[PDB]
Amino acid sequence: YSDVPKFIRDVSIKQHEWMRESIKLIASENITSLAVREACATDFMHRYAEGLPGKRLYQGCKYIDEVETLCIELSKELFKAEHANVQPTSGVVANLAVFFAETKPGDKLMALSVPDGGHISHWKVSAAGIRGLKVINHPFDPEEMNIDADAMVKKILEEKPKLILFGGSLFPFPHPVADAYEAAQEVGAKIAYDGAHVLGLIAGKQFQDPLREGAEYLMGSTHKTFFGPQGGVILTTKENADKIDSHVFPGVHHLHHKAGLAIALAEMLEFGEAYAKQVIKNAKALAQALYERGFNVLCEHKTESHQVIIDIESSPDIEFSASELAKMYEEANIILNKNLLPWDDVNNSDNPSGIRLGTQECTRLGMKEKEMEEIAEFMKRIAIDKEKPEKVREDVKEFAKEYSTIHYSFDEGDGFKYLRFY
Amino acid sequence: EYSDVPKFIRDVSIKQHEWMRESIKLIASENITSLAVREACATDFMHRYAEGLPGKRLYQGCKYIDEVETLCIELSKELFKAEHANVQPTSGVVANLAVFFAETKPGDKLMALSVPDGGHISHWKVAAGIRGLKVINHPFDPEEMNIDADAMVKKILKPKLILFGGSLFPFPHPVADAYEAAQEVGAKIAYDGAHVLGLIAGKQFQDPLREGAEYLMGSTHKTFFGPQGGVILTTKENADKIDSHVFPGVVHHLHHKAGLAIALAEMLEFGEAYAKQVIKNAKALAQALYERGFNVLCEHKDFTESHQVIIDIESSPDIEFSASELAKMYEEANIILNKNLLPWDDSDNPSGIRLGTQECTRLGMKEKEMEEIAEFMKRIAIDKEKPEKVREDVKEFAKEYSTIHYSFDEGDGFKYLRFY
Ligand SMILES: *Cc1c(COP(=O)(O)O)cnc(C)c1O
Ligand SMILES: *Cc1c(COP(=O)(O)O)cnc(C)c1O
Repeated sequence: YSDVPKFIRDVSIKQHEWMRESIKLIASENITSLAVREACATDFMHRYAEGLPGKRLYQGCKYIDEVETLCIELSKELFKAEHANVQPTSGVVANLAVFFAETKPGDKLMALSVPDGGHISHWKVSAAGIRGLKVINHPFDPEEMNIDADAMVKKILEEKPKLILFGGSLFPFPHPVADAYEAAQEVGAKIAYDGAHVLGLIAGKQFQDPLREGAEYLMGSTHKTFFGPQGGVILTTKENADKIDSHVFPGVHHLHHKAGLAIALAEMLEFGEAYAKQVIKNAKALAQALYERGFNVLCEHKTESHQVIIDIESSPDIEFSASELAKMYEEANIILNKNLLPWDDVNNSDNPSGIRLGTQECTRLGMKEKEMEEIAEFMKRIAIDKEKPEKVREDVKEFAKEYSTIHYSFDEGDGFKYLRFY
Repeated sequence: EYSDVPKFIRDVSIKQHEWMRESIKLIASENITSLAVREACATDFMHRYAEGLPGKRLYQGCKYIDEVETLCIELSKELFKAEHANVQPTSGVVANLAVFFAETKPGDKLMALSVPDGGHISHWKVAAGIRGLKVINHPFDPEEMNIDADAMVKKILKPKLILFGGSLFPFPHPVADAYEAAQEVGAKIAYDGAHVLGLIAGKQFQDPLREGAEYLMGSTHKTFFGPQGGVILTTKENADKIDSHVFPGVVHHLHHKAGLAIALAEMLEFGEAYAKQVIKNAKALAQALYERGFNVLCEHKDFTESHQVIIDIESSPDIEFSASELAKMYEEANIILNKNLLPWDDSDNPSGIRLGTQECTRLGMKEKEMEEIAEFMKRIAIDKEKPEKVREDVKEFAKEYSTIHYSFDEGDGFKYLRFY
């Protein structure tokens, strides 16, 4: 009882230094700056917003109104939505909320299959599996990795869906939210876009542009590809002002998270274009250099995103499985995932066909083309060649430790720094 | 100008504490977090993801985490003495929702405490209107505030579920009365312990899981000093049931739960010492309250068995106002209170109010300090002393001792830490 909190402290600092020494390439992982990380630990855990500023029923919320209004207006500026609500406590809550507002049973929810680039929300035992029920797979073709809009518009056409979503876990190139609009608007099927995975790239005016391309809704997690802490955010048309704001609370919040959200949101406001551009630029040539070192990286005719896709099974000179690489990588101080590919036979697996990576956190750490071209080395060494994994850890742990800094922010601190409250 | 924003809220943050450490905070849905708990919130865990239990991730790099999740789980076992627990839920409404999704179908009857009946939202629709629907209300007794047990059992006789707990929660709900009545109609029982459970961790209020509850869900905000999130304590039969029921269900916040590890850790040790004195001081609050001549709910029953004192602000000796009116009056008197709509409320503006002693209690203040709080409220409610000059006599109190007890290391609970 007594000594365990300092033991959690132990695995905490161990965590910190591990993350400093290791480089982290993960699709869903982004780093928080010091302003927002400090701000998340403040007393804003104390109170609650209980709905919107000016609508409270609880007292002492006065400052919370200011910060919430500030980030609402900030995102209203950034993503250029005519409405925004920052209340969702996570991305999945944002999903559940925009569903609960924009859908009921009455069938189709159109989204990617899980190995096909889906994420676990829309399908059952999750968001809209809890709400919408009624799910259908998106016409994803594995060769050029993206949705084929023809079959999509067809399914939307004769088979008459009431709602359609875009975005996902596997997201190499912008999904056709533009071409789907005709049939979607025809049947009375709304268009929503989960921005989470790409949420930063769109703020930096790269990749896709959902709202100008006809999307009525855009929502997602602020902790991935965007500098914010853990939580969700919703952005939409201004006729939904009284709708989605109602369907959150009782759809839900965590106020410290919203504050850090605001700070990181302004970091994204000022430094976002440079950041995002640098991110995709940190992606593409990483994929190329990785394709030089003998891997098989998919979309060889292209990625416009921050995430990269590798198929290990078909990749020769390796002849390993995905997790087979993933583990040794994890103890090599280069950490990625275990991820399915649309080619995968069936899904019950500890060992898929390949791996999916991302450049975002390293970019916030400052890494550029040279450094990721040097990431290609550490990556390649274990698969082809296959010299000792833990041997190159003494090399790698002394590599990433050089950048402790948080870039594309207004301050340069130590991102892996641990601060003693006691 | 964006360059000036991180300076903005970190001012409003260092002012935030500054308000709350000086102000006396009576809001019952809120609590103070210890430095040990608060420290883990800033850690790199903010960036991570871990899948179910124990490790079983579809990602990697969780090597240290597969242990810490298990640490929170064990700390939720040997504490509540529960056969199983899952600390993964990212919110009280997330935990609650995962429970509603666990055993139910759309259309399945769910017996729960209604909002006008004096219970929290998410028990009734517009969450709880998401997957399963048709929620029915417990028989209530406006006179003596509680559930009505006889008519409860008679009413059960055919639901799918039974729900207890609420934001307005004066008295322990009759779990045992609805226990044997639940099983023969093929229903189950889920106790929502959000506003209580930390008290149950300190062995007070009631003992739901041993009173027959097959699910116990709770928020780590209310009556739990610690992070934001939910927690689900259930039978060992339901282990992988609820473990799987969420982690497709809601996708993990690791920094917070890393704080929850500490939270539980000190919850085992100091749980009783905190829990007893919570109510023992709260009854001093209520006793002074009535000894001043106030009109307060359950005048006979000592106005609560819980941390929440409920004053009817309609038909009160000095009002001729809204309840929310006096709420704001005390608000800028730097006494932080909360609206509570009473069962006789036909609504923002309530008949009642709800007062927690939690933030005052973890600070380690006792009965006569609660007498002081009472007197502070009498400064306004009675003698019509200006709330702003009274605020000076408010500032002397909570600012005097700002250090929280009942954890391990006593620092300033509101102490601000500059990062960069
Ligand atoms: C990545 C992602 C998440 C991640 O979990 P959070 O709830 O955001 O913490 C959730 N939902 C969607 C749609 C995502 O893409
Ligand atoms: C207090 C309470 C909650 C709180 O959950 P949040 O995560 O804070 O929104 C939920 N349900 C009930 C029944 C409660 O009493």
